[PDB]
Amino acid sequence: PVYMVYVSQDRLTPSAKHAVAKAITDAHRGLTGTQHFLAQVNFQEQPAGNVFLGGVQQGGDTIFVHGLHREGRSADLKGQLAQRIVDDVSVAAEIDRKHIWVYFGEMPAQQMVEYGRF
Amino acid sequence: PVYMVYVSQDRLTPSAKHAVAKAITDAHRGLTGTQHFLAQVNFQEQPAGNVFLGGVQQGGDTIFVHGLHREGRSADLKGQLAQRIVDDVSVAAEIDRKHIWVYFGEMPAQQMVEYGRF
Amino acid sequence: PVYMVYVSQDRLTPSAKHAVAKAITDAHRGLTGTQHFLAQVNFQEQPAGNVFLGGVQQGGDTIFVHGLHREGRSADLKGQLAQRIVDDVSVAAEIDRKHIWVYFGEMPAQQMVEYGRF
Repeated sequence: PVYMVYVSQDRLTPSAKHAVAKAITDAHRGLTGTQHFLAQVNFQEQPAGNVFLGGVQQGGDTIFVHGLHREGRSADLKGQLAQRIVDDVSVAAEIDRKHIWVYFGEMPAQQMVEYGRF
Repeated sequence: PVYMVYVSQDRLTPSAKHAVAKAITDAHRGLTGTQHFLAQVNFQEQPAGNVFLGGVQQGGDTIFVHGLHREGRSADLKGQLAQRIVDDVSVAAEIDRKHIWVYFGEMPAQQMVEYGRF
Repeated sequence: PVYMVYVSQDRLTPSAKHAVAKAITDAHRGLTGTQHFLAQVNFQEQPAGNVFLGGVQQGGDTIFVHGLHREGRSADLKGQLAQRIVDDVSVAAEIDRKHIWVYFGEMPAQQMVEYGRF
């Protein structure tokens, strides 16, 4: 998979970035088998105030996780995975769960090339 | 929904960022009912010159709006929504309509978690 | 199409950015016909160390190309396109092929508005 992680600049220390990457990676690994290859977590930082909810400028604690997945997993499994991401990122990023949005996009596995794939 | 908004650094003043977020949010709200919960607009700024069209470096006025939506809306409705976004962002960002690209991606609602959802 | 290109800050010189944009644009053009309109390549730079693979912080050479496409192309064609992108970006960005990830997302053409489309 690739997890694009949208966070405000400097909210995550180097240690926290590692912790959040671990939380997401371990979540994915925990809910998949040996078919799993490698999870990428790609942090995308922007200055605080670049997020608006209902038109209202936010203070910088929001995290949006956009997970790019292969097709085929059940709704129940994806639900468990999103839940685990919310729970574990909440701890790693030191934020209330309400600050976390998680969206999954699915693609045919054939058009997902990793580290020189298929 | 989540609207990722790709703009060049400093093109939008704080007031313009609010205006563009309002334009997008109001567009979505105007074409949905009470099932609508909350629209996120997430600005992603990069230095001018990071956009290439047909291999040609652009001057910084381009805006790409990547809207992440639930599945199920009609082609006609999505068309109206994209059109309204182009029209209203053109005004808010003080740019010619030609500078605006709008793409919508759709996901099963179940794998869209907002502010601690489903 | 829109190609979002996630790279580490300063890895690509202005000339290299042009070269990578050319590589991606020419790849798309080479595998499409006159129905093709215009390819956008949109560079998204972040400080080196914002990419984690299997929880391990990377040194900054990774490039993730997220291609946003219309629906309808064959698996074989998409495979050729991803392969060409990997090969040609490897040269343009002066990196080993292993550093390149390429994912394609597909949308109904009707909800892809370019430069004031449909």
